[PDB]
Amino acid sequence: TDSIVKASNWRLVEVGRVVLIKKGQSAGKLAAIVEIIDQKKVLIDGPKAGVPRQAINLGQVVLTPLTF
Amino acid sequence: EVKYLYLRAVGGEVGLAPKIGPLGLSPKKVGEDIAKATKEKGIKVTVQLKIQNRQAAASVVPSASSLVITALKEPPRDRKKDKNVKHSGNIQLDEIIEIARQMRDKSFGRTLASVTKEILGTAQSVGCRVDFKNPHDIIEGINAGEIEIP
Amino acid sequence: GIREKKAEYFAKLREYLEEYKSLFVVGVDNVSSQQMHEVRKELRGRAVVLMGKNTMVRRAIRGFLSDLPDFEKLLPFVKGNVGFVFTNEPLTEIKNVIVSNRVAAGLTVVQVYDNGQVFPS
Amino acid sequence: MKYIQTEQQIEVPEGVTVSIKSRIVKVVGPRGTLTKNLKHIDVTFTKVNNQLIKVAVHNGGRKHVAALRTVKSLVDNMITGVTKGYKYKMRYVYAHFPINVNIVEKDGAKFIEVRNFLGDKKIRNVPVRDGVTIEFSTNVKDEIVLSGNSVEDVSQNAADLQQICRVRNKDIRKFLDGIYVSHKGFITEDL
Amino acid sequence: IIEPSLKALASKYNCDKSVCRKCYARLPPRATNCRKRKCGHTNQLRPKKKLK
RNA sequence: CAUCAGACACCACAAAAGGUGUUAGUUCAUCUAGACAGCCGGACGGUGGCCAUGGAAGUCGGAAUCCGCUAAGGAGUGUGU
Repeated sequence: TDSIVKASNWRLVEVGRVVLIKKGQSAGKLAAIVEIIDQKKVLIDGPKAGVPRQAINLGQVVLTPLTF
Repeated sequence: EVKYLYLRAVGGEVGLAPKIGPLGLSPKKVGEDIAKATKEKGIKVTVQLKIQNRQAAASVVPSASSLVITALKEPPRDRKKDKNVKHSGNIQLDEIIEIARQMRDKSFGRTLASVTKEILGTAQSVGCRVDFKNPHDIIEGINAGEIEIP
Repeated sequence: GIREKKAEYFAKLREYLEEYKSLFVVGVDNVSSQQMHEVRKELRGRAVVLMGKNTMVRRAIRGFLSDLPDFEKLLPFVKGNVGFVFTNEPLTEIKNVIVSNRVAAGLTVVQVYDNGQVFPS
Repeated sequence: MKYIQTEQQIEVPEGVTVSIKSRIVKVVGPRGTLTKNLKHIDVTFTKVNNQLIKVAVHNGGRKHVAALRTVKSLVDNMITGVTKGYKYKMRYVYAHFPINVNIVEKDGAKFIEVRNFLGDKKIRNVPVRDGVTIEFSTNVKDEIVLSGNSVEDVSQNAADLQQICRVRNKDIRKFLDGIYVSHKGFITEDL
Repeated sequence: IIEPSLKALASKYNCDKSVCRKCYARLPPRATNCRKRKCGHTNQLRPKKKLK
């Protein structure tokens, strides 16, 4: 008998989250969060996947469960 | 032998002792006349620390610095008739209020004679304590006799 | 006059550090003005008691790393209702005056500091 | 200003264990079991270890962070009510008519019965909630004691008892006669 | 005969209140604003007046 | 957040005055030189100061509005007599 607080486990933004860009000129690519600006905008870069370094909103992109 | 301690107070010559000293085996009317032998100089309002050893009235005199500053002042009044305030401003005593106030049991935590001589010399609100000035603003100018009493 | 009083506090604390060599940190808590006034009257000869803001003592020792860094071992011992006693008598007589005199039914000495080291006394 | 994260730390002592499914919070310990439904408040529980539970609110406004702090207060109060338990002492106020307070069983419903209040004839009756027992004080005159687990249950029965003895159509500062919460302590005698 | 250890607690619950100036709301004695929405949560308060 | 929501010119109305309801901003002071709030203690001595003396010691009432120890404590913020 212990503390059974269950999970409520999300995927967090951080420096180094890899993201799936789903709207725009990229529209389905990978990138990585470089430097996090505020509650809604982030700064992403996708160098091998091709998308140039740019700021984006967190509505245009979805977080993937992988990190580095 | 027991210990009884009372604090008698301001009276002119023989000026409610019965309610305070009935349980210490002492008198009521004879105790009022027993305090006349101390506060009779000393005709200014002061206190008397009475120490009754359970069979007699033995009153002592408490050393009061404000009453000693009033002892360097004018005593003129008799009883109940001066019709305004029964107060009188008087002589300065620039050095007599510095030896007597520094000898009244050295109260207030003084580390100098200019400390006690200003604590009991700048508290003048009935006397002038100067020939051409006033008290309570001379504490920063009284710098004499500090090494003599200490 | 808050800045000038704090500058006065820094100045007098740097003054009383570099003049004395015997420190008694005392764990005095809820002490009365009847006890303290008879401490001010008694210690007129050798010791200087200094109470006051022990978390202002924190910054005072923060700023005093350049001169005499051997006072670095005191900020873990400023915790609790403590004060300072500055004297030149090393162990015995000051500890006999502070602890034994004026007890009723909190005047102890919790740290003794002599020239860099700490002593249980 | 939309705080990015706010947190509180709930300290869980030894003899009790929490059990949180999504917001249904049960706390079990040496006096019994307590449950509370926090689904209306949207806060996030995170076990850091057996003794410490961090709660957190991300991206919340001002009312949301206030809700977080009162979530901490409620969980701590359940944990205190299951470790120690709560105990309110109420002492009467009566000028001329001694208030006669009993506990009677009317079909198993356990009513506190207030009689003779300011010379009234209305037999005032108060329900007792669940969990709270009610004792009468030894060797302290005219006192009643409510002891139980929940803060809300004990305190609410105390307040519902107090407000059955209000005074209508009088000067409420002259006729002070009533039943009043005196002391708010714990069941454990040491604490 | 109230035995004023008992009367002090009653005055805590009946006398020691503050009263709103606009809606007469019986407020807790150290409040800064009236809790009601109908007087616009005002700051005009007063002590509840004691006995004589 | 509205137990009187608001909603697009003319056009079919609302004001002075308020809110520790919420969001920003200006200025000053404290400010990180551990403040503020809370809890635990002090909250002195001259001094029942001078007094009107049944009695007034901060406290029916009047004017002076001081000094020493201070880390701090007022010729006192009311209550009590």
